[PDB]
Amino acid sequence: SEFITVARPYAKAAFDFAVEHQSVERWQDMLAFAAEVTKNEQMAELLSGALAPETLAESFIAVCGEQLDENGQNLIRVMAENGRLNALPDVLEQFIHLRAVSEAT
Repeated sequence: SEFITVARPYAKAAFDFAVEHQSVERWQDMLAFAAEVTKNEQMAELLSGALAPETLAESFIAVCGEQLDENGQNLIRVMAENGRLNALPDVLEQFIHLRAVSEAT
């Protein structure tokens, strides 16, 4: 039950500025740590709250840690607002490929 179609643009838009802001190297952890915590059962429990997007989004920013880019924190919210916060790995996988792409072209 993946949602790469939703992560395609989420990871793409975040990767663009990540390259312009030279954060790609540091952002790499932000995506990994973001996908690492979302894979935790308890994280899914908080993510699949009673129809509460701000609960899973804000709780994620707090559980993920303040070490998040302004686009990274907003990305989690935008993912929560659209009910796609669980698609953190879809964005991570797309980012890994996007990163490998820019390194070659």
